[PDB]
Amino acid sequence: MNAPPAFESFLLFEGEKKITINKDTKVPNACLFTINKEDHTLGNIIKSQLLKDPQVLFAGYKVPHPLEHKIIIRVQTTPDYSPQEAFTNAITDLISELSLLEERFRVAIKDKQEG
Amino acid sequence: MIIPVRCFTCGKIVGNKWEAYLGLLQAEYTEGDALDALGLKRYCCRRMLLAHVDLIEKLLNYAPLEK
Amino acid sequence: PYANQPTVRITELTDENVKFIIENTDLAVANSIRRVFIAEVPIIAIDWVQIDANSSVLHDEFIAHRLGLIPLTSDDIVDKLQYSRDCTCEEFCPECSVEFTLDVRCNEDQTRHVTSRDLISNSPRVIPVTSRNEQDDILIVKLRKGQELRLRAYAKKGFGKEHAKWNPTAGVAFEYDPDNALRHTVYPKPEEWPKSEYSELDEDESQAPYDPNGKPERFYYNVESCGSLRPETIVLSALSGLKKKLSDLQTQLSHEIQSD
Amino acid sequence: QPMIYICGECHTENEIKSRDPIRCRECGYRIMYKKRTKRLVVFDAR
Amino acid sequence: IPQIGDKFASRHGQKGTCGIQYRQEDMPFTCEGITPDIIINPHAIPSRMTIGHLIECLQGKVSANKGEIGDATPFNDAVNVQKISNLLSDYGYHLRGNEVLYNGFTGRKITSQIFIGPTYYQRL
Ligand SMILES: [Zn+2]
Ligand SMILES: [Zn+2]
Ligand SMILES: [Zn+2]
Repeated sequence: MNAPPAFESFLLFEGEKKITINKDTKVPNACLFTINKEDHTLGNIIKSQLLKDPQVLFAGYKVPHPLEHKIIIRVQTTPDYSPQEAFTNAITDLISELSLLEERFRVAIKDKQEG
Repeated sequence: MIIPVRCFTCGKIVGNKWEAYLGLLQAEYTEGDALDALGLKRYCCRRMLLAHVDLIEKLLNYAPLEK
Repeated sequence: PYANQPTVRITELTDENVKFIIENTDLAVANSIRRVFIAEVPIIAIDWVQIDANSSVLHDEFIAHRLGLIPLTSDDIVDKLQYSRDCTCEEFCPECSVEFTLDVRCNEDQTRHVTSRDLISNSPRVIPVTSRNEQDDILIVKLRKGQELRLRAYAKKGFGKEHAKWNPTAGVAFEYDPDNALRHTVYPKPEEWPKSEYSELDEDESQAPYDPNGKPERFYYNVESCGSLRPETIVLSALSGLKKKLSDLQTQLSHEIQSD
Repeated sequence: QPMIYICGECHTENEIKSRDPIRCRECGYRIMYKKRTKRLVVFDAR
Repeated sequence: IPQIGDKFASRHGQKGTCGIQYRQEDMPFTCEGITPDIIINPHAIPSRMTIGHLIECLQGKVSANKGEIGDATPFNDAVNVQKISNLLSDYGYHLRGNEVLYNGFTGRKITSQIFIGPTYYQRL
């Protein structure tokens, strides 16, 4: 009667942007990234990778409503740095980490099956 | 009415274990040892096999609508 | 400011589960990997049923739901098939779906067990796991003499976010800091608690001395497979899926940055 | 057009037209059931 | 199919509607990846004093781990909480039915060890 289709958690609606960047006016060098059709899976890793950047002053995320299917990630960096650049580098670092983890898991599987 | 396919909690397949479970029980296994023989180690899957009531066997006592 | 250099150590690899350890990674990465095991590792499962005849004691939706939860071997085919969203065909085609047929009739006096062995596929690679060449076959329905079940299913590509039938795991044990050194738990009576299987403590010692400078490292995993994928295929596909989620996010990020 | 029904007691496929008392021709039983339609109903296995 | 707003009840007067449904990766999990089918609020216990709910949960954990059916007949001196706890401690569990759970969203351990186990629920 009121059950949303299960794909609405993963699929973007037509004309709906995957990610939107909005300047935070309260403090300088801060941005809000509203990412649609993602959840804690990417939010937590992006936040925790951003916390590894010493040029990042704030890194947090929230799912504003569990029934809704977006996350907001707030990133504040030092003045010489940018929150968009920080977010990009965090994603790049996560991708490199996962590539290395995948190659090493392939090697470990090969060793385990062989000996 | 019939053995579920998956465990509600983890999603382990239990549908193929009801008949084997009954065969082990008539083989004078205890329910715990029978559940151990089938590889149900989490108490959720043990719940699935141990609390199942095979009502379909009673629904098959009625003749169908068509011969 | 840069990536981790995680290492891996697989401590057990069977056809049923894979038990491994990831070290030198963040807890968020470990838990996102754990979540992707459950919710973003695609597999093949029946997601369309057409009942041509069902004289059994279970109504049509019961049979359909029950067929959807039968695991189908998805190892090499899931990467090749497309989502029906992405397929440029009609409702179905062999590029985005797999056809199953089931046609059973109880003529004999003993009860006929319609099992997953009766799910006949057009694709030899995508078959019910129990039907793969021990464990018995999953029971779809019991039929009495004169009862009959004839249906035509189509299996699709999906993951556990959409429905648990596309979840490839039969349990994902995840653990870290087996000895409570980070004190992320606070036992009122630490002596009362059993020791983890990964604990390295003498029996007199209940929990490790508190580590003020500690961070969660060394996450232990036991990924049990429902049957569709091999456990190591579940882990590899999870890592690839998480990496493609991040790559797509970065692509859209670049478009948003350059459009500003 | 035929509207063949099944007998509740003898399970016999028999045709009955409108304005006809509901009686099985094989055993006279008074309760009849319609047969499953031929239309194509689809189920998402969910 | 059960949904938000459907009423469920245990056998102890503990009724309530489904507030929300989380997927298995969003629910909290034990070290062996068991997620609860249902999560009920601890504040429903103290004023109500439905200790039978807790004893049934603990007995049910013992029953599921032992492969039996628990005897909850009302006035039975051969079955008390200490015996059930001693039985549960033999299956590698905290004797009082608590377990370390992990946050499904972040994977971090929950500081307070949660009371979890099989309980018979009813859909109304
Ligand atoms: Zn289970
Ligand atoms: Zn197609
Ligand atoms: Zn008749």
